Amino acid sequence: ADANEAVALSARNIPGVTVVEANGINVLDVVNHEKLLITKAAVEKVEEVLA
Amino acid sequence: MHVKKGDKVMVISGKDKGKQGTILAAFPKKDRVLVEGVNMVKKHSKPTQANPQGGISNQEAPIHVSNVMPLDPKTGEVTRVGYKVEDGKKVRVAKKSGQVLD
Amino acid sequence: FEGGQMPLFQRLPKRGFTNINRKEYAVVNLDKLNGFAEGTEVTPELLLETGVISKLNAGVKILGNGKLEKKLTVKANKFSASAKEAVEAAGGTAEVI
RNA sequence: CUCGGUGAAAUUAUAGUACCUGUGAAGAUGCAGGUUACCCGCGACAGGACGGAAAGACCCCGUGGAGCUUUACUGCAGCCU
RNA sequence: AACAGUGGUAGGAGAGCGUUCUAAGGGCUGUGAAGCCAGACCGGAAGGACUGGUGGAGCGCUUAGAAGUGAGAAUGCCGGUA
RNA sequence: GUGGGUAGGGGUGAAAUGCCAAUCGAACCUGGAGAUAGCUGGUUCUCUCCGAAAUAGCUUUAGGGCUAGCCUCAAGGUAAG
RNA sequence: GAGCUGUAAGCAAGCUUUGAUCCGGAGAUUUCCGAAUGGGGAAACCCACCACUCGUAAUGGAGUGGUAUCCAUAUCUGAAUUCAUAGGAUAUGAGAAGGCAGACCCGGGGAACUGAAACAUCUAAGUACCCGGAGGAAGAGAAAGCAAAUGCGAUUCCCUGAGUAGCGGCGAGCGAAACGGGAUCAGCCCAAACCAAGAGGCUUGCCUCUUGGGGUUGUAGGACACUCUGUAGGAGUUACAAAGGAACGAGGUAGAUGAAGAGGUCUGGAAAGGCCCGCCAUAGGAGGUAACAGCCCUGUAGUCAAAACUUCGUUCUCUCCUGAGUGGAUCCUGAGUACGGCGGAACACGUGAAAUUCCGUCGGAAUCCGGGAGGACCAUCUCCCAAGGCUAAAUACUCCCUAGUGACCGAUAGUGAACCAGUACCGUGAGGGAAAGGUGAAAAGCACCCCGGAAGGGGAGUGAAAGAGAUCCUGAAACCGUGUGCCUACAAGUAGUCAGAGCCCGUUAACGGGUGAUGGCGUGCCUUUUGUAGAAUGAACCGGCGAGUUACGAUCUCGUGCAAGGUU
Ligand SMILES: [K+]
Ligand SMILES: [K+]
Ligand SMILES: [K+]
Ligand SMILES: [K+]
Ligand SMILES: [K+]
Ligand SMILES: [K+]
Ligand SMILES: [K+]
Ligand SMILES: [K+]
Ligand SMILES: [K+]
Ligand SMILES: [K+]
Ligand SMILES: [K+]
Ligand SMILES: [K+]
Ligand SMILES: [K+]
Ligand SMILES: [K+]
Ligand SMILES: [K+]
Ligand SMILES: [K+]
Ligand SMILES: [K+]
Ligand SMILES: [K+]
Ligand SMILES: [Mg+2]
Ligand SMILES: [Mg+2]
Ligand SMILES: [Mg+2]
Ligand SMILES: [Mg+2]
Ligand SMILES: [Mg+2]
Ligand SMILES: [Mg+2]
Ligand SMILES: [Mg+2]
Ligand SMILES: [Mg+2]
Ligand SMILES: [Mg+2]
Ligand SMILES: [Mg+2]
Ligand SMILES: [Mg+2]
Ligand SMILES: [Mg+2]
Ligand SMILES: [Mg+2]
Ligand SMILES: [Mg+2]
Ligand SMILES: [Mg+2]
Ligand SMILES: [Mg+2]
Ligand SMILES: [Mg+2]
Ligand SMILES: [Mg+2]
Ligand SMILES: [Mg+2]
Ligand SMILES: [Mg+2]
Ligand SMILES: [Mg+2]
Ligand SMILES: [Mg+2]
Ligand SMILES: [Mg+2]
Ligand SMILES: [Mg+2]
Ligand SMILES: [Mg+2]
Ligand SMILES: [Mg+2]
Ligand SMILES: [Mg+2]
Ligand SMILES: [Mg+2]
Ligand SMILES: [Mg+2]
Ligand SMILES: [Mg+2]
Ligand SMILES: [Mg+2]
Ligand SMILES: [Mg+2]
Ligand SMILES: [Mg+2]
Ligand SMILES: [Mg+2]
Ligand SMILES: [Mg+2]
Ligand SMILES: [Mg+2]
Ligand SMILES: [Mg+2]
Ligand SMILES: [Mg+2]
Ligand SMILES: [Mg+2]
Ligand SMILES: [Mg+2]
Repeated sequence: ADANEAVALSARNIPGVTVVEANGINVLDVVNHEKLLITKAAVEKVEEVLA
Repeated sequence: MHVKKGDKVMVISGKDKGKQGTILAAFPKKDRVLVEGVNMVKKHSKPTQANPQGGISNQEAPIHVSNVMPLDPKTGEVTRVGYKVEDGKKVRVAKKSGQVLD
Repeated sequence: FEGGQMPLFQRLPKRGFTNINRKEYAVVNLDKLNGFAEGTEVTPELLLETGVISKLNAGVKILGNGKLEKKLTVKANKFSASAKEAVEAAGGTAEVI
């Protein structure tokens, strides 16, 4: 939902695992990654903007 | 370099992989070392004044420094190199055990 | 260019002038006013906010194309004769502002 | 010119590259019909290859240029007032 | 299926081939990549494989994207050699 | 002979437009500059569908151009041709 | 922190844990030429004078420093000429000079080709170019503004307005601005009245000049008077006065530390590759390493580090400093100015209906009961207060330095230049201006033998490979050769094609391959043309390179989203 430092740092070095905020979601990142791991807070934040 | 003249090292790569030996000389500018008994070449020396007879001389040729690792003093196994400050002096230490290489 | 035949534009005369003080109004026909519910004071600010008109220009003129079946207090800069009739005919009040 | 030494060039679509009469962008080694001709050179000669050389100087065209002229046009310097 | 059509310059229209690079996916490759050489293979064309030799480290394929994307002529330019 | 002077819309000329670095009806170099070229040359893979024109009018126009004519593609009208 | 005395091998002689080489900060030295400056000169040379120093008995010789011009300031002399002044002399000056980054900026001067299908107004274009001046930016800037609202409030730049308004042989073309939306924001100091003090002309209580105070503007402000009020809180070296110091913090200019596999096994010259297993990861950036490495090395993430010089910020210090009201007696508020005529230029605006701005020339105001502007002009109204100055930021550009990036190049490309290139070479000169990358992982760079004067070669050895042996990866084509399966010395040839024996082969196995006696048919390719085998054009051959692109607008088709709305 917000900029999680620990998650962003922990995932940084794993190949093929990108971390974004809710506002930083984009078509290319969604389509390029197989799985989409969203938090409940982030889903609410996405639904705020898009819906 | 991570090794120096005088160090016993294991050759970890090349034809002489597995062979231990002392570094007879180091070449920091080329990142190469001369290890005793390792990478022998047959030089075809013509008759000079310095070498009067000539002939085919068997001599060590340098290998790349990244193909050798220093031995751990405890186990005798290869080790990566760390550094600690002891008595003011910096010393190389075996990362495997902990003990001082030099 | 017509290969040296006197070009069309140049054969024909210039006509008219441009008025420095020309007013163009944002026109609104009666069919657009049907969008609003009865009792709504249709001001230029409301028309612009709702997006019935995109820009104001000199002002809002109400014109008399289409039908009106809503009692509205239409407030506008200008009205056509038929528009002012049609607003008043269906219970409304055309007000020049 | 012959032998020994050394060794360029212009040119050149590929060529196993006859002659006659004809034909054809109207003057053909190369097309047609005939006539003649074993294969490869060397010394010579220039009739042809519309031979080579140089995107014809002539001529015309370009709303191309340049130099020159004058009572062409429009200007400017200088000079006079 | 039937019927009809399919010469073509300028030129309009359509469908494709191949080249380099990128993305994603999926592969190949020191048990030998690209390139090069050869062959009597395949496709309607552009073209594409397969096998062997040379070579000695890179390269296809699929889908999409982007172009310094294709040469036989320019008295073209540079090189080489007649 | 040596040392000097004159410089390009200029110099110099016992005058030929002669000469000014194998350049002269206006030197050479660099730049404006990829000047402009209605002119000539060239313009690179394939197959299929269709397929002209070399005419009229006007044009400082006549080997250029424009509009019309003739070709092509698409969408309509539909069945006028 | 263990090697080192560069390219660059090599012998030589040495240095270095008593810390070298090497890296960074600050110093020292720094020939001669060059602005070049003691004078001269054909740059890198020559010749001086004056001090002091070395040397000689002395001359000759040598060393160090000073000695250009202009300008500023001061002092001393002071011509014709009386006082003077000009001029001269001397001293003090981190005063100027010259260069460049082929960029950006502001000025002075300023083309033409070209476009207009000719051409002169016009365009190209105030471009190129030359010249002057800069600065890190410059220029502009605090309303004699924009405008026409119950307004705005310095300038600059971006979006938009708008290819509009307009200008225009009303041709070709040229082409705004304000409003609106943003970036950034900051305002000030004088001149004058007047006051005080001093100076020199006494013009003789007047005037002029120089310092300090005072003062700073528009439904006017200030002087001047009034009563207030401050003289140290506030401000500051980026304008608003101008120097300096300390401390603290964060950067820059060297560095330090830094996790995890030689895992096993398989090919192999070598393993970073395959297969089967681990592990680290705030580190799976990158480069290297004998083939492709997060775990081999140099590193990377993270965290640290500076004696010295340096940048920024902060705080203190330091330095500097009253700002409000009420009155209209007078006084002040930028003069050869504004403005006008004439001639030009600049304004998008070409003399036009031509405001506005600037230059030359001549004429020439008002001065608060005043002046300017609102696109001729007048009136009214509105807005403003010129003829003085300063001012950061947003903006432009990149010779450089540091870090990094690319559906950018990969040796005819990419810089002209991957290499000792602005070199070689060419030119009197300005100037023009190339070609030229690849042994190998490592020199292990072929001891030795043999032919040869050598070159070169054949062995041998090294290497994974020498047909990797020095313009040494690969190694196409033209072109040049050696060998020979088929054909060829009675033949008339765009060289093929179709028919076809004979002979020789044997494949991607196909109603195969090579050759071709003989028969039929048959005038290359391209360009340009009414028409070309053409006795029209172009190409010696082979290879490489070599031509509808991109940007911004317009329009149409197709596609997609939304739809009387769509879109920023
Ligand atoms: K002909
Ligand atoms: K002849
Ligand atoms: K191959
Ligand atoms: K050619
Ligand atoms: K000249
Ligand atoms: K002359
Ligand atoms: K010359
Ligand atoms: K049409
Ligand atoms: K002109
Ligand atoms: K023209
Ligand atoms: K290694
Ligand atoms: K004017
Ligand atoms: K004047
Ligand atoms: K105003
Ligand atoms: K070059
Ligand atoms: K042969
Ligand atoms: K035949
Ligand atoms: K000819
Ligand atoms: Mg490590
Ligand atoms: Mg001879
Ligand atoms: Mg014919
Ligand atoms: Mg005839
Ligand atoms: Mg004939
Ligand atoms: Mg015949
Ligand atoms: Mg001839
Ligand atoms: Mg000719
Ligand atoms: Mg057809
Ligand atoms: Mg047919
Ligand atoms: Mg087409
Ligand atoms: Mg490739
Ligand atoms: Mg193969
Ligand atoms: Mg190309
Ligand atoms: Mg001459
Ligand atoms: Mg030009
Ligand atoms: Mg037409
Ligand atoms: Mg013209
Ligand atoms: Mg400055
Ligand atoms: Mg400066
Ligand atoms: Mg400034
Ligand atoms: Mg200041
Ligand atoms: Mg480390
Ligand atoms: Mg292992
Ligand atoms: Mg290899
Ligand atoms: Mg004033
Ligand atoms: Mg007016
Ligand atoms: Mg190459
Ligand atoms: Mg090059
Ligand atoms: Mg020379
Ligand atoms: Mg080979
Ligand atoms: Mg290699
Ligand atoms: Mg080679
Ligand atoms: Mg015979
Ligand atoms: Mg016979
Ligand atoms: Mg003809
Ligand atoms: Mg001929
Ligand atoms: Mg011709
Ligand atoms: Mg020719
Ligand atoms: Mg060629």
